Amino acid sequence: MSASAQQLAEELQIFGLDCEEALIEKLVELCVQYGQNEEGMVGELIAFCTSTHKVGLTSEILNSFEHEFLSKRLSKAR
Repeated sequence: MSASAQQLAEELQIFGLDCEEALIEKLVELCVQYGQNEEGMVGELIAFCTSTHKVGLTSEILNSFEHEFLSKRLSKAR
């Protein structure tokens, strides 16, 4: 069951979040694993990209985003 990469990609184009399809699908995997809407996965990632100053994203940035924000607040682990 997917969160739909084509709906997530429409938000990345507003904020200038440069990703390939393999990095767009990485946030779809988080939306599906966490049971969470993509406006969180796109919106909270901007703060991380601002703090690193990076204009483009990597397989390392979207891997670290799980530990930088998502695992810190998870309700399923309580």
